[PDB]
Amino acid sequence: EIRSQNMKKLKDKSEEYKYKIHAAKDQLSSAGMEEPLTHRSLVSLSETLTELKAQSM
Amino acid sequence: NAEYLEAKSNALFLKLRMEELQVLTDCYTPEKVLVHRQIRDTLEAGVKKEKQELSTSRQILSSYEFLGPEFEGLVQEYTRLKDKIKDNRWMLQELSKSLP
Amino acid sequence: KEVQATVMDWWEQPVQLCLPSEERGGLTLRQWRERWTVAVTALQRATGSRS
Amino acid sequence: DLQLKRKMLESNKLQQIEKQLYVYFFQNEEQLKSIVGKLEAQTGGGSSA
Repeated sequence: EIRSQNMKKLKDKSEEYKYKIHAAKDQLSSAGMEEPLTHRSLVSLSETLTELKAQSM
Repeated sequence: NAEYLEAKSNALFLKLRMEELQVLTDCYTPEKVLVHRQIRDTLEAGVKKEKQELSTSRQILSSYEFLGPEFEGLVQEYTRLKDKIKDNRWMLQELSKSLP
Repeated sequence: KEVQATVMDWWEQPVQLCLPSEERGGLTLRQWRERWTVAVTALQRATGSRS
Repeated sequence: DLQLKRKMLESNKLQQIEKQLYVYFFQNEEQLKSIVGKLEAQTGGGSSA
């Protein structure tokens, strides 16, 4: 009976989260953010250039 | 009990996803995205120039490697002898400066 | 674990060390950061403001 | 972990600017000199030529 009550609260919170996730995905797309422009992607690209200079020397 | 545990698992996953997307919006502002683009373009131009130089050098080295191990032995000997001459000349120059 | 990695990237911003030979105003970014760190440290020493 | 790091960026304005320094480096050199110069002048150092 306690769990059934708690389950109702959880369903309401889940609906709230789904709404904030859409709003955030829309803000990232408007800023022109693509995958290759990420820190991780760009670091990865710099690490590839150093490796290539070492091979050329 | 089975329904309750399912609802709890789904709610935790959605919280985690929301917080991830909020952090990404804070990290990649339009100004920063523009800079990240400039850095990419410079890095990409470097990767392209170095890939071309590596390819040309590898092509020339392949022509000498074709003259066999015996030639490599000769080259090693020549190189050793040039290095000793260079060392002896260097030693003679250093003894003249000391005549007080 | 993936979300933790994203949080880490946001905090460290690793993309700032990717072009070391680039000079602007006769100095590299690192040099500029260093200048900044020395200046911030001098300001913090003057302004008794013990960090 | 997220709550602690956000709080850290809201309290320390100098750290926020530090994190923006590389942006100034690639977009506006004059601004970079200005921002770093303002912080150095405030620190009185009598340079001898």
